[PDB]
Amino acid sequence: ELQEKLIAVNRVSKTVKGGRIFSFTALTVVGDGNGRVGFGYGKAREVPAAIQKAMEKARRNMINVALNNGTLQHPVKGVHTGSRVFMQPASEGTGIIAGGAMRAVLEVAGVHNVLAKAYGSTNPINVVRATIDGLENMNSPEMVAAKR
RNA sequence: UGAAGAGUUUGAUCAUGGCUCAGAUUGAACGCUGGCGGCAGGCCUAACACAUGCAAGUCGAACGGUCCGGAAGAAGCUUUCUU
Repeated sequence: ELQEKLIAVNRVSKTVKGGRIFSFTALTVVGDGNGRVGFGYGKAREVPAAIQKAMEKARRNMINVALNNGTLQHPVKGVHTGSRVFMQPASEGTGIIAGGAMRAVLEVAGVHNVLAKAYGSTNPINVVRATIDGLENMNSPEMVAAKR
């Protein structure tokens, strides 16, 4: 069934009036591997409490990547905040060559081969979004033909 | 078939910006730590000054002598001497 992947976890600390309250954050990637992905980022006092809460949010917000022979349709360049992400399809026998933040989202996405890179800001939280955003702008011939 | 950087300016944030960190190479070394074996390699600093040996000779089917070697003579032997 659905498969999860922990991108990264941050301690996170804020100076609240009365002392220091700690709240852990966590980036999770839920995906079956045949065309669906899900990014979640929830907070919690405990690490596991955030991990679980994150996976729940990731499964609530999923997208459908139109995979084609273990690859993507056309190249895309998503630009979230200061961060930037680019994607480019590649023939078989290539391998998911990209950042851990993107690869983890691509592996579960079902993508078998793809070339990518991060530009501008490289924030792990901003790159994942730019990644899922680019996976949305993705279109197929049937879509471009039907929508036209 | 080809592209994942990070740390440091704030009380905190973003932007700008310089510095800095692990990579490969160099006819080297010093500091402290030594067993062995293959292969490879050695003044990257004063073209600073240099002891000593060595770094080009070979031809007599070009021509007269000396040195080294062999053979044959005048002699009973030796000296000497000739071809």
